[PDB]
Amino acid sequence: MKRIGILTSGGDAPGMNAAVRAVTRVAIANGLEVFGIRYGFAGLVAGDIFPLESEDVAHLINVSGTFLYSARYPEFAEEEGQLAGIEQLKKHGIDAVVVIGGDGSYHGALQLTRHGFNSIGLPGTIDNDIPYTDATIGYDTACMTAMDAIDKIRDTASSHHRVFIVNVMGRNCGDIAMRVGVACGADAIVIPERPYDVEEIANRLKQAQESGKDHGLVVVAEGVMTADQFMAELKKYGDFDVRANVLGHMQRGGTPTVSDRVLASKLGSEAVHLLLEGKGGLAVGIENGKVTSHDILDLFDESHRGDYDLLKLNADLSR
Amino acid sequence: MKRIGILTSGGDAPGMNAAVRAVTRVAIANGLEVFGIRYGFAGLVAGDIFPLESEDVAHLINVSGTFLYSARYPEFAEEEGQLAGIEQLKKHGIDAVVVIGGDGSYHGALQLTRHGFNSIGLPGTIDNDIPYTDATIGYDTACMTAMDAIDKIRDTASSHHRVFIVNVMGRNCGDIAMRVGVACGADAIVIPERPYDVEEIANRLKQAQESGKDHGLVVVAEGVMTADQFMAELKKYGDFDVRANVLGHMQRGGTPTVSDRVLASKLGSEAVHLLLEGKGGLAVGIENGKVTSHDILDLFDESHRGDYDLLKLNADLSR
Amino acid sequence: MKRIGILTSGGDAPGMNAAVRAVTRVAIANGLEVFGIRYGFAGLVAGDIFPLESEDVAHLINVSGTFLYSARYPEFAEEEGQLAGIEQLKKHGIDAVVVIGGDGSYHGALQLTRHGFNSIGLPGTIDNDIPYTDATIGYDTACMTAMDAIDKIRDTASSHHRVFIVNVMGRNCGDIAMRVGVACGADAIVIPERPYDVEEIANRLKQAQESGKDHGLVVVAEGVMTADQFMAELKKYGDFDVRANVLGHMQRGGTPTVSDRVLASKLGSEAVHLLLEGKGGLAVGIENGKVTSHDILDLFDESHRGDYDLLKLNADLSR
Amino acid sequence: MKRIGILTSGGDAPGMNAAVRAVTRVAIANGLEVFGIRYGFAGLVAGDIFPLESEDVAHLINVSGTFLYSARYPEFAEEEGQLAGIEQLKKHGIDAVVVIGGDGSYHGALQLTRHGFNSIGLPGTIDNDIPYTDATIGYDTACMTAMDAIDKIRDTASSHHRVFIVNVMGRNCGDIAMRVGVACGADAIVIPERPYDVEEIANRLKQAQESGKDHGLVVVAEGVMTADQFMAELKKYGDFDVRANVLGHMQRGGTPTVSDRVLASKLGSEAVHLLLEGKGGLAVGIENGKVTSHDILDLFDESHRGDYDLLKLNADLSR
Repeated sequence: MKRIGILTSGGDAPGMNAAVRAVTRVAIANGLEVFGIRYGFAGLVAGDIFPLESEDVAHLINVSGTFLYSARYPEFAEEEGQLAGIEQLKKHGIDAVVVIGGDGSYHGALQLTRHGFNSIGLPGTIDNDIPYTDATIGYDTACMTAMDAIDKIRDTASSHHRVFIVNVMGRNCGDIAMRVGVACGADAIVIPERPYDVEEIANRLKQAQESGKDHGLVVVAEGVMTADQFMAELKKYGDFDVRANVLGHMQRGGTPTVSDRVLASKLGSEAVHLLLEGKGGLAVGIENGKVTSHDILDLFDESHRGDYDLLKLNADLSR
Repeated sequence: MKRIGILTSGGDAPGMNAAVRAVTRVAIANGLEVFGIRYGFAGLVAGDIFPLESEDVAHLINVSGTFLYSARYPEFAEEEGQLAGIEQLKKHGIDAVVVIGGDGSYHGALQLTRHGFNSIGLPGTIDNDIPYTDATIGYDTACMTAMDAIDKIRDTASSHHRVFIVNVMGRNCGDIAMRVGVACGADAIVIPERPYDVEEIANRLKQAQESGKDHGLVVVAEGVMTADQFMAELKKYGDFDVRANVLGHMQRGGTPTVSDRVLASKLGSEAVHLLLEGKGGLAVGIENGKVTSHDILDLFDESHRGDYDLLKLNADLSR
Repeated sequence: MKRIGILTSGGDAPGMNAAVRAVTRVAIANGLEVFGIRYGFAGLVAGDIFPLESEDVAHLINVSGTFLYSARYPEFAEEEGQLAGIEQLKKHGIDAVVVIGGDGSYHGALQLTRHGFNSIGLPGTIDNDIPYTDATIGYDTACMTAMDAIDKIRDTASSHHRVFIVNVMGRNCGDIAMRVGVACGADAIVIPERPYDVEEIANRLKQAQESGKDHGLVVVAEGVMTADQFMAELKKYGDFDVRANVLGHMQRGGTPTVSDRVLASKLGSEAVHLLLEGKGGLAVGIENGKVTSHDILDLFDESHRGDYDLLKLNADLSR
Repeated sequence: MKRIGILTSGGDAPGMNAAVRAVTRVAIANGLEVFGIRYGFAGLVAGDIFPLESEDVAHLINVSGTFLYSARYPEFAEEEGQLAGIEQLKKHGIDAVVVIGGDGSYHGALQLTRHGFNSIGLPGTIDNDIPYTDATIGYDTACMTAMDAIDKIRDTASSHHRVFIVNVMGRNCGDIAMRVGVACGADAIVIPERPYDVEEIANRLKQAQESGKDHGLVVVAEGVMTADQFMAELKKYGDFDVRANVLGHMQRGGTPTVSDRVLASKLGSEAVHLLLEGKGGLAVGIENGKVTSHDILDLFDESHRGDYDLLKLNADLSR
């Protein structure tokens, strides 16, 4: 193995750039040549591939987004795109690929591996929705973005004795909602993985109101329903002074946190090392607070488990 | 004059607390006793009035919201509420009132003044929509809140070559939209005070796309239409890769900026000084970069003028 | 057990308030009465003890510092202070105490336990210098504070092709320095736990300069030497364009991060639960990414192990 | 006039990039060709001059520092460097120059103008120390950087009933200190332009202590003395629980605020317009809240006047 490729795929996340940096620099420290692949698997098929020198990854560690760009490509799942991407890989002498993205992009890493181009999946997504990892790159930053936004909501809610219903991101995963909900002392948190009871939430808010609390907050994972939809259901059970906000795509951006930058650096390094020892078809992540890797095949049979105990904890904390 | 009251009215804004602090401390430095009035004119009528000692305004300068609370009161405009509030004022020996709020609350300051309780209006609102002032307390902070959020939107937009349509607050005023739009290099800014042309905006975005720009941004004042509504109109004129976000009530909260804290302190001090020299029925603000005051009556005949030249400037800057 | 006390001891840290909140609310949810103890063990001896109602811990989760205050007390280690504190405990009917602080305060938790007042140590310190825990409350926030500050240093360094030597906090622990160093792409990191070589660092900086890098950064744990002292040594080995900054006590403050707020909430809850099951003399923390507890006695025989592999990682990343 | 040059000179400041952007885009909108000049007057003499296309100023508005770099050049004041820079200007067909920097760099703009290359000075410095302007680009951001840092200091000070002495930047100007001091409720502010009295400050702190205040803060402009030096003098007049911090070069960096980005955009545009109407030897800035320009010669006879009334205001606010 002499040359490696890097691509970012799926929805961008803060810290992707730190991962590209880490892969590039650890690879160059081990005698490898590095190539950037733009627009994910889309540019792979198009042949948007270029040499990445060590100097080319300067001033990136603190930068959000992906400087390589990301773009969706359905035909890469099919043999048409596979072969076209592979021909492009061969054209540039690339032997192996690091794929930075969500578990969706891991499919492409596996297909590449099966065609003789060993590949590693690296978790870059805000959602933390990948099996066998407790963290994905971008997740901590999204949580901070949402927390800071909801802190501001709590300021205005408190001045006015208002209840807010707030959508956070997550896709079909409730991890952002639970973590941000606890961090922002939400009265209730509503997620796809665990049952919720609108009437019970209404009762919580009523009791809090009676106890003199000057604000209310329900954090609703976007995967359940919109804030507007939840607010409408809530209003059936009581007369509340309530507003609904949807935080939106700000959760995908911003300079990556200390945790995201370090996580991206650890995982990028691990990916290169796995490749150096002749491994492929692996996804790297965090288990039991340490860096681990698994066959991508094994992830496709499993589901992400979030920290659902946070709901029980917040049940005590919300008064 | 021996005793003064303070109330916050209308939608809260970052820096209201710094204003209460400034009024309280400058009044106490001049031998006056100070009383807090909770829930704006609502608590005035209810008699929610208490002594504010100098120690009671510690640890407030950096705190968002209003610790006195704000709450709407229609009946205070009428003679029913006026007399009830006045009786409450007399009950606590209060001679004068500082009213911190939007130009809507200035009505109450004037009515109070007409009844022998000299009052000063102090501009506390994020919207910057008050005649004869170039700044209101909360405006700079809202602009920062919106800028930081839209910076994050620009990060994710750029990774994906996406156009974003983004609503910012302002009520019926375009000041936030223009200032934030320029600060975030929006392709176009859409405000209530000046005509806009969806087809022309579409042409801007098309040209930018052709020139290789990797993101688009239209900042739409909430006073024009929703981001969803603008996006729908835009899609008529071209096929864009576009999303729509509404920033929401986060713009009302957050720790006040250096400018908001200093502005609140200057204006609070000015209010007390005006009262000391036996003035009433005045609103304080900023003109030609300095602190000024005007008869509240004069504001009711005028309209806020924003810096519309920013649209012409941004016309050159957006490529 | 019917009544519990809470105190914060040692240097304050962001998230202490979230811990008091979590202890108070989880205790009240389990039928316990809660009492605040001000000024750590100092106020314990003075008898500065008061009832903490559930409403009294509202609007605290996002607040830095400790609202109970912290203050040093040498005589509490001695039997004089112990007995005096115990008499005060008995005076208020308190059966058990949660001690939020550094491993130094754990001594007091143990002494209390030995006198029939079961106590739990909870790690509140920015330094992450406690045995058997991978995280202390305040650590993530300090890391963010330092990262954000050093990002700004990197901006100005880059405009001017300057090298910066920067002290971060940590006491005698290098954890902040390593984590922040990696997050800010330092050319070198200098810590008390592992050898460093000024000449080698000078060589790194020289090579980087030759390669066209427009900034330099050495992160020096305060536990090694001052930035001024390091800069002086560095200047012996080369002629550098260099400045030295000491970040200072800002690292101790600021609103706690999402991780610190959740960590404080988990650990506060765990402390209450341990007490409910009749345990005492335990310190709670994080091992293998999960909440654990250990006999305080066992910590006194051990040393904190930091993630020193970060130095090897950063060796590759720094070019 | 067909071609214009842009350079940044002196200490960098957040918003310089927004100014380069604004100059470049407004110039291109008016049919001019634009050239970047690197390393200030140093690269001008070296001939580090290149074409700046409109696309080349994308993704700069939010970026700190100067992407063109800044670097000191003594010989440009002399006729040796002047002629060499001029020959370089002629080599690239450049007719006029926008100089972004401190009033020190304005000397170079004037010399250029005298040699037939009309030039405009644009205020880029954090210090706000330029005659005939109430604001310089970078000033608001530095104030925010210092405010946010000192807020954190106030958190830790309050937990411990500590007094902090804190140096902020400013060079020989007290503007940052006064503005930040008021914004952070300093007990006292110490600046070069107005007398201070250490004994009186000590008395303030003593009285505050007696009144139950849980923190102290003295903001000392770096132009007076170091925080260490002030603390030493203070300790003569009383026994205080005191620490000293120097904020340092973080004040020079960070993403520019909404005000700095808009200010840079207005002033950059104004510079281009002045050049278009055949003007030269002018410095642009803010007076009476509006954009103005003056002969550079006139600035050399005047001194910056800061808002010293803030000291009298803070005298009332500090209790």
